[PDB]
Amino acid sequence: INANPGFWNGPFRYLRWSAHNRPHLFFAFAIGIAGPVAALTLTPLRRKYLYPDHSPLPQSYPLPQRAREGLTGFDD
Amino acid sequence: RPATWEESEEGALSKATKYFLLAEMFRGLYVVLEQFFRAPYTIYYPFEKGPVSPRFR
Amino acid sequence: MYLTYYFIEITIFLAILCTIFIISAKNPMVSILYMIALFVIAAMYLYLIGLGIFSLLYIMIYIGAIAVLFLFIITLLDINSTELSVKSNIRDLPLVLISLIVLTISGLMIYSNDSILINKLLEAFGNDYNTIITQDWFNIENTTLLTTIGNVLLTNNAFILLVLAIVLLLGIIGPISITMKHK
Amino acid sequence: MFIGTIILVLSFLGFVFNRRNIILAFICLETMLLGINLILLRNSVLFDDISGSLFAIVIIILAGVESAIGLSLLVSYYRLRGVINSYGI
Amino acid sequence: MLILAIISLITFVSMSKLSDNRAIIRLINIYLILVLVLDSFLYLLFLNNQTYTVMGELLIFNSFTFYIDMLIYFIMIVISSLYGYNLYNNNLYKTLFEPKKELIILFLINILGALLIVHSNDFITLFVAIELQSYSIYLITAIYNSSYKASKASMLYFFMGGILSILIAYSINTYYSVLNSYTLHSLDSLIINTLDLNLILIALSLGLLFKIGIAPLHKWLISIYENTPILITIYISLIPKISILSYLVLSNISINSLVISILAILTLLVGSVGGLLQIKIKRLLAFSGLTNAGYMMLLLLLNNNEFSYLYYITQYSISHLAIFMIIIFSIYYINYINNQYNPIIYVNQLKGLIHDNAYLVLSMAIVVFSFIGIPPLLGFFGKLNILMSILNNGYYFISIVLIVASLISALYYLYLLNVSIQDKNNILINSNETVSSVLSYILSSLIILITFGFIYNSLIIDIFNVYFN
Amino acid sequence: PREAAAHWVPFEDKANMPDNVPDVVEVGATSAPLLSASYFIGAKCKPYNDDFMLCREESQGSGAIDCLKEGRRVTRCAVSVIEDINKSCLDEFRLHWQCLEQNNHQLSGCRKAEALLNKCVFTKLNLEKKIPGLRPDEEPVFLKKDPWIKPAVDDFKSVRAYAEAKKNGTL
Amino acid sequence: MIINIVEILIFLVCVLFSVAYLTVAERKTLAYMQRRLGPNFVGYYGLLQAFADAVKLLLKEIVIILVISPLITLITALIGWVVIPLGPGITLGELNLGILFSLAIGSLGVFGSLLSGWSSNSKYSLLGSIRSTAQLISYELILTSIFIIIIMFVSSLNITTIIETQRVVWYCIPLLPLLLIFFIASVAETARPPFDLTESPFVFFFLAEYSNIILISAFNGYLLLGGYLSFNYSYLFNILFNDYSYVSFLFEGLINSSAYAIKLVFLMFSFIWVRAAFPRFTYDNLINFCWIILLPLLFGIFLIIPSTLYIFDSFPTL
Amino acid sequence: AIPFEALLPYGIIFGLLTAGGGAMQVLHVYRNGGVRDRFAIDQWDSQMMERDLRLNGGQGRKQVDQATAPEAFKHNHVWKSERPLI
Amino acid sequence: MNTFIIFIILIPIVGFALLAVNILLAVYKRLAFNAAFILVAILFLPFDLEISTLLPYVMSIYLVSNYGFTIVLLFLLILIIGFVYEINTNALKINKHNKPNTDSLIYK
Ligand SMILES: CCCCC/C=C\C/C=C\CCCCCCCC(=O)O[C@H](COC(=O)CCCCCCCCCCCCCCC)COP(=O)([O-])OCC[N+](C)(C)C
Ligand SMILES: CCCCCCCCCCCCCCCCCC(=O)OC[C@H](COP(=O)(O)OCCN)OC(=O)CCCCCCCCCCCCCCCCC
Repeated sequence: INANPGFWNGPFRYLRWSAHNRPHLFFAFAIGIAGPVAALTLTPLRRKYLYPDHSPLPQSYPLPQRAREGLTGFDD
Repeated sequence: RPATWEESEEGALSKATKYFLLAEMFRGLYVVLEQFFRAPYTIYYPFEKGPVSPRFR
Repeated sequence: MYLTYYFIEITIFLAILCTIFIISAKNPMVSILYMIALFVIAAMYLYLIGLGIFSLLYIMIYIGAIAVLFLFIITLLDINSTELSVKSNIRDLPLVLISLIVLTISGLMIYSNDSILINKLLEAFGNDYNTIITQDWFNIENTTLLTTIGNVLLTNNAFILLVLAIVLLLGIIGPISITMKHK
Repeated sequence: MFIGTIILVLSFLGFVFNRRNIILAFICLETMLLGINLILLRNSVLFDDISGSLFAIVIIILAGVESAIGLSLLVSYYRLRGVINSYGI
Repeated sequence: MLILAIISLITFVSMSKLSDNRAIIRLINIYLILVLVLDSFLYLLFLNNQTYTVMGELLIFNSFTFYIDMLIYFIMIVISSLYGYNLYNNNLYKTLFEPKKELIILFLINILGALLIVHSNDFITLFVAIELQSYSIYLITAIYNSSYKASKASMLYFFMGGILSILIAYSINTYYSVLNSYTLHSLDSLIINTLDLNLILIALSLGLLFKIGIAPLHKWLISIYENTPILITIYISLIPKISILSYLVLSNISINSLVISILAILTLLVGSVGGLLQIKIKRLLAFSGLTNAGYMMLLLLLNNNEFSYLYYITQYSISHLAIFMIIIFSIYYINYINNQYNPIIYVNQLKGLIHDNAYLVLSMAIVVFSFIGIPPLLGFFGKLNILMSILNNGYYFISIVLIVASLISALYYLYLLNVSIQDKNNILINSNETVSSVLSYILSSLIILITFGFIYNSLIIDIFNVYFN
Repeated sequence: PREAAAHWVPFEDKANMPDNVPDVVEVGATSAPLLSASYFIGAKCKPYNDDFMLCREESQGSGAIDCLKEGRRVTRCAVSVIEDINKSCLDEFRLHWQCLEQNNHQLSGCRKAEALLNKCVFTKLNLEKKIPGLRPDEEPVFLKKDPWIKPAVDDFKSVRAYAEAKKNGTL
Repeated sequence: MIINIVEILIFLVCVLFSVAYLTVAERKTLAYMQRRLGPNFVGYYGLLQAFADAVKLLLKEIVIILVISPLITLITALIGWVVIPLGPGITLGELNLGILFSLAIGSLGVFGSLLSGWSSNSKYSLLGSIRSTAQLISYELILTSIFIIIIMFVSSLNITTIIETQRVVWYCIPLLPLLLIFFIASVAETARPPFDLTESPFVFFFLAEYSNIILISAFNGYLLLGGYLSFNYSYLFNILFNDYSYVSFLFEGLINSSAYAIKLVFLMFSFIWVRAAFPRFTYDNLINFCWIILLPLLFGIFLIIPSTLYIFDSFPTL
Repeated sequence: AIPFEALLPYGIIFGLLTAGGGAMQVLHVYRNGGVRDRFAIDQWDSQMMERDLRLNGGQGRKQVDQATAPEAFKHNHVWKSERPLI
Repeated sequence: MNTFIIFIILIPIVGFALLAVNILLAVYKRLAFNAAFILVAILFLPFDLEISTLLPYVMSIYLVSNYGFTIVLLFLLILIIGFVYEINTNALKINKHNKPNTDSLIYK
């Protein structure tokens, strides 16, 4: 029979145990931990080495901050 | 003694590939699909009688 | 074409009728069956007003989960119930005939800002005036309603979604706090 | 505001004036929350904002978790007893 | 750092066994102690009643709220130091007062729900936080499932809290209908003149107030308090009261309110005359909860009630807490024990307690004189500082009925002493086992605060002056 | 800014522009032509459109009544661009918006008549497509070769015209 | 007017036919799986089986509520047919929130299982109806959660928007485990026998069963596999046709509906093919399979998708 | 080898859906006058399609093109009234 | 009169017709349960209802870039600990008495 050794009685041996005997909780928790841990370590490597971020889209009509120089043309 | 998890010849990843991808389910699916493509055993009763012996009663 | 005009006041009358069939029924399942009728009359009103998204959220969770929940409870449980007899419920009638008047009129009082107490009520009914709908061409992408809810729950009110996590957490812990009998 | 006030007042008096079973209390409580929603969502439409709809999408959730909690409370009440009484708890 | 506790302990309690529950509660107790010790330097943030609005016009952090925020952790240490610690090491005392597996989770979820009201600015934080704490009371009540009274009590509390939650949501929706904003400072003292808001703001008040025991609807709460076990009820009598009363007192939405003044008078009447002919101890004790929670709608009528409120709340919380812990001590000496969940039920049962030990009756005498406002005690200056604000702002009949209510109430406070100093006929000569050390040191400390808080009264007034003005 | 009702009832008003606002030459182009000519009326009439939205900004609430002068001039110059593109490249303009009237008016589906129209207008009418806000080392999307998103059916007349423009060498 | 009533006539009549020919297709293919002739034939005369037993099924005995649940089960099974598109932009009613509708009707489909157990009640039969209900809702969870993780790449509740997004690559080939678990959740909504403890007016449950079979086949076909998409076919047309004409729109609508129907027909054959090969579940195994093992994987796939969209720019724009 | 009687039902189901979808695309192209449908319609696009109906005259999406507007285009502009929504 | 609405008017007519032909052609004429059965449906609701809290994010995923991401991640990560509560506590598993408790035979 295969019993619980404990996470505290050897970590790496426990992960090796849980990979065999409970793969529905190893390969489910290990596929969901590979997301927020890879988001903190693989993003600046991309922004430096693959391609930087995109330019943001406009959301409304882009108003400038000028003071209306007087236009000439299309009077009548 | 029944061998533990650590006296097993295959890896946990190799075992999990059989665990999640249903390795022997597709095998038994394939067997019934093999039976789909062969010529059936069925006979017409009112126009054919099955094989009989002379000593039949 | 003005057959298609009274559609809101119709569903109002149907909701009145449907609650009369909630609180006057023989079986305990007949009441929840008129209740899912009430949810779908509501969802028709919510589509009617201009909110197509909500009506389908009401179908998803109100004739969705909590319906099935109540139908389920009434199945696998026995519940004694009497009928709406006159000998046990006519004694409540002169209180109901007061509280109907008072609670409806007072629930129609606070939409007004005068200080007369008769001009307050008469602004609830004195609204037969047709709002004028102009076209402004300022919006460029189809940020519909659900996009803006997902923008406000996630940036401006992220804490309400994040306390909400604790509430749904509690809705998971609670039934396991009660109905388990560990060991 | 008529349909919301009517569901609220009539559901409220359906809560108050029962003596026959326990589930009519639960379902009248649930239709009161519906009646509050019917007033809030139209004030969202007529004022042109989502923030009444923000409180709507929050109170949907709180009505849900309310039902989950309260029906586990009922199964607590039923486990120890035999049959939920007609007159009430 | 509540949620840093809750998220951690819920995984910790999920895996621990049923025997480990005591030591789990001991861990959480020491954790709350060190959150109060190592992190209580955040008083420096305010120095002149400086208020912060955090999470974007959603929470409101000022110093009134910091004091309530500190008070709730302190009383939770005293409550959790009860479930952690054995009273005696006997067979009876193990089968009595057993903590359930999920109880320590629901306490801290309730404290999250109670703190997010006193810190609350928006109505949606108000509504989500009254819901979080109302669920937690639904489940702290019902967690002793194998009790007939506790299950009936949780089912009653469910529907009454549900009606008052829909009444609050109706008031919130209605204020939204007359004004676009949800925050209370969209009022900013120009609305209220030019706008009939009195009916909305009272219905918002009365929605929370009826959840607490405002006296036309006092009958259901007394029944729930008498029906729960004697340790659920010290928590579920303290927490929702102080949490929403410091909400309604921080945000003065009902000034000069005539409905609030009537119901304040009706509370002071029916509490002090309801507790008169009552034979059960949790009853007597809950109407002492009712009159004292009706020296609260009074300050809620006022403007600028932050000396009277805060002083009276920490007075009341210490006094409350101490007298429940006194009768939890008193159950060893009584002759008859019924009803495993609720071991002492009648105030007739704690007779002759002075002949058993005298110092527990010395403790009981100082707390019961602190409830009735006896002047060298800390409970006196609470009523003194209510009356320096009631009369300050024009409530003269309120003051006379306050006095008459205090006098009628003292008649059933002193019944506890009339019972407890009498001849018993069966005196104790030698107890073999003694009560737990820390759990009696907590009551000794809570006494010496009550009897010697007038020492530090003057320091508190000067500190107060700096930090709220 | 609002989506219509339960029962909305349409109405018009047989009336006139009263006294002091002169008559104007309004755009009589449907969705396909002005979606086709959008970049070119955005390229010529940039400061007039800018000036109109600025004037609408500065008169807060005055708004509609204030800049009648000036939404008069964005219409005139947009009508000027589309008359010029008519008389310039009516055939290839027409090819582009007969393409773009299928495919949900998705711009994605009609690169082929587009590039032909852009050569024609950049030659005769010397206006150019730009996607602004686009920092360098980012290719504009209507220039790239082998895009991921290709249409369902390349329409026939632009296949033929693009092949003949290849053969003539004008492209 | 006439323009749209002829249109809904053609669609209703085609779907009503196809659901009836499935009841023949299942008998035939399970016959040849086990080397029997099964039903005699399948032709135009071939409906007269399913017609004839659909007639005779209305001749047995039954022993106001009993009226309503077969009715609402069949109309819930029949209203979900609008929202599937059969070609580009071809819907019987066009609505921007089609997945929200499809999802709400997968939510409405549970009620007949409740109200069927009330009729001719016993204690044990009522308990069995409870078990069928709870497995139905339990797999409805994972159904809805994968609908979310499909429309994470779309960020739109419109369905033709999904398939036009899908033009570059089908969603089935990156998210292949998702196809596998959807196929089993799809034979879980229905009572197909790997998943059929709780089976082992009747004409409405009989019709609505197969209507749900072919309709959840449709729900697979548009969001996981290509809906009406087979290949690009831009080059073949420029050789065949010269210009847009009603023949050309006919030929393209024909090949689009062929590419949709081949998805639906192969998936529908695979339902009957997974029927034959496997025995059925203990109900404890059913609930255990749904919650303890498959759904933690579902949270994991749910966390790994936005993080993958996060690592690159790659957020989808509405 | 392959059974034909097993594959004729699925052939009929396939052919039914095929002929259905072909008829559907022809009906949509006949309603719109030779152009394909708009599957995803913005608020912007809905206002624009209403303006096109107002411009071309009566017909749905005729998609006419002109250097200016007609004089009737200035006067035919509509506002939508809307009931009280009680 | 669009083509969406005849369908959802016309189907209840089809059901009523298939029902009236059945009324024309037919022949006519508490036990205790386990806690797992009640708990599946009671606990189903807080897992169906986070899904609809997840529905507004999936539509607006582009706008809340880099920030609504982390809010949703934290929301889900608060939900996973209540999930691991119920799977640590063996909540859905139903048990029986088939074991003989495997006690060794002790003599004298
Ligand atoms: C070494 C620790 C060992 C473990 C002990 C664990 C817990 C101990 C908890 C409480 C002990 C009592 C401390 C009271 C602090 C009051 C602060 C304050 O008067 O509040 C004032 C305002 O109050 C008010 O409006 C009125 C409150 C009225 C109180 C009425 C009862 C008082 C009478 C007895 C209390 C004083 C007894 C002193 C005993 C030596 C605000 O000032 P503040 O917020 O900056 O003060 C906190 C600064 N801090 C965090 C560094 C300490
Ligand atoms: C990339 C990193 C990670 C690598 C791993 C890959 C993970 C991604 C893959 C995810 C897809 C998961 C698919 C579903 C998982 C099924 C889990 C399973 O099969 O076993 C668990 C369960 C029994 O639980 P347990 O107690 O542990 O049993 C031990 C017996 N070995 O078993 C059961 O209870 C039932 C087992 C059968 C399930 C029902 C079968 C349905 C039949 C359909 C089969 C497919 C048919 C396809 C048809 C078309 C084929 C052309």
